[PDB]
Amino acid sequence: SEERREIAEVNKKLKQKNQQLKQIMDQLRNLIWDINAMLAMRN
Amino acid sequence: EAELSAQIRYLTQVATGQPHEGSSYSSRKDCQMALKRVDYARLKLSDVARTCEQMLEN
Repeated sequence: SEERREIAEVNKKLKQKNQQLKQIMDQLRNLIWDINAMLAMRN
Repeated sequence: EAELSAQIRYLTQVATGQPHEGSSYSSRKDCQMALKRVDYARLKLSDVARTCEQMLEN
């Protein structure tokens, strides 16, 4: 019965964790778009 | 006097101007903006860690 409350509460926590890592990997995407232009005109 | 004459004769016929050709410092500084970009990545990952901080307590 109350396990459904646990499911409902942890579904949005894992979604929030997915979004929290989503902003982090977006920052890493910005970093890798910075770094691919470095070797592009290194010479 | 002979030493003076030899010193001036060894240095006589090389009288001209001299260009310091090439920009070695321009290529030398080319590591430093990559280094400050690394520092920008360092502060970015430090902010990543600081954003990781507050979800631990709550």
